[PDB]
Amino acid sequence: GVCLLIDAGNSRIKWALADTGRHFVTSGAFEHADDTPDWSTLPAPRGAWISNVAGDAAAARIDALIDAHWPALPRTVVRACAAQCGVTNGYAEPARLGSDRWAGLIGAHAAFPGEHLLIATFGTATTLEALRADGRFTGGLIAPGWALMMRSLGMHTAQLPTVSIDAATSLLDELAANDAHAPFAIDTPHALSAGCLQAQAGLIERAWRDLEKAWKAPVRLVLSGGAADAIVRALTVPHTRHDTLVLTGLALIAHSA
Amino acid sequence: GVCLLIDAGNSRIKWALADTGRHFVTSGAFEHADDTPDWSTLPAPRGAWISNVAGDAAAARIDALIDAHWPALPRTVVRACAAQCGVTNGYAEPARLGSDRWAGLIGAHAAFPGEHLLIATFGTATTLEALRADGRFTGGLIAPGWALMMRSLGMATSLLDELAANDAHAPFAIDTPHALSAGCLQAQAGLIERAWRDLEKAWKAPVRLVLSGGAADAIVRALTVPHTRHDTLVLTGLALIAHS
Ligand SMILES: [Cl-]
Repeated sequence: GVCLLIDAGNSRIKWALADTGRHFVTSGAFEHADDTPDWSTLPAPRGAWISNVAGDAAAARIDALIDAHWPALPRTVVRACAAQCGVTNGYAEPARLGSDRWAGLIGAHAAFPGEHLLIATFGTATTLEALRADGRFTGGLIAPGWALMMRSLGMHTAQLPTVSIDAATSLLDELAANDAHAPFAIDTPHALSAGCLQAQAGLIERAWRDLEKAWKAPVRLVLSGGAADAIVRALTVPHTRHDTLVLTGLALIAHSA
Repeated sequence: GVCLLIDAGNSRIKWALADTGRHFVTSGAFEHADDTPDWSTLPAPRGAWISNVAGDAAAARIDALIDAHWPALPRTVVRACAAQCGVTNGYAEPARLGSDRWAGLIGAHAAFPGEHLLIATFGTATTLEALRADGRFTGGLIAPGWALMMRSLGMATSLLDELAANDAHAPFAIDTPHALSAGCLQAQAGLIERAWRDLEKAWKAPVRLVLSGGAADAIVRALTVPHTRHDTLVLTGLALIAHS
């Protein structure tokens, strides 16, 4: 019955064991450089389905973990394609879309049936994808995430005061503690943090409003990936968080005909 | 009568000779090295007023050019302060505000009397400054500019030109390079629009969006907020300081 689902990204592997397209028996997560998951306890899976955007070392690690537990287990390295699980890929070259993004589109299509979606994923980059209710993925936008913008300004811009990666964390925590209002600032470090917050929220809000106007129907803004607490609090438009779009999509792929 | 005004920024040095109020007899620019302005022709100035955010080598170059033409000319290095020329500095530490930003706020206040302003400058960073109708500079927002955002994502001139030709309210892209370019552009436009609406809400009154210097056609085109361009706020501000 059960399928092992692996969602490997920059530093973290998230995983689930699924007995259907939508149901997880259990799940967890671990850092790929250091950790080993507790899989000694799991029922043996029929196969594994893997989304890996973390590179070849992570691929070798995933294989090592799989084969240490279930030698020679069948596995499928998931990739974007032209059409799958109700989604049609609008990319000019479908296979150039990231596997995590493809699995996530499939999960969203299933999780929110009958709905036009704008999917915002918060990672190193902030990614926005437009998904029609009929399953057409019509395209994307990518912008730097808040920390990446803050690195540009605080560490890579000579003419601005130094704001370290760790100092940016402080400013982000303070934004959240202030419910992410981000007023015009009266000191330069706060001008950086508030301007970067305003860019993130402004991006998402603009894209959502324009998509409703373009498609002439309601659009659900779906938040995926990192918590992005300050960004989420700043938004003035309605939104729905879903934390397992990629794993859900992998379950669907695994249990498809 | 006439005052020499110097606006030394990161990219080059701009200058003007101003006689009456904000009017310029002439103006020009020069690179930080090797260029010499043709100041042999100018009428002798009473003094020079200098905004320099470019550092000490630029300061030395400026002094060298001044003293080569008008030895020992009186000069004043402009710095942000608590209040000057109708503007009040809302920075917690007024002197931490850049002198260029200060002069520009003063020039803006004079150019648009009685108006609330959002002043946007498109440089390596995108800088937004809020200036209330009573002259209070109430703060700033800074984000990376388009090119810097692109660089951070691993990336461009062709892409930027291509964006001007496209519908900025139907921006979703079908390949990764265009998704990056459009995403960065949407972030710039979204930033400006959100900040503007926030000021109109905070102040319960109309706000003029002023573009200080140039902006990519694509960014300007993407905006749904009307704007006014003004290319000489700093030098205009320096003229007002000089005469005060
Ligand atoms: Cl685990």
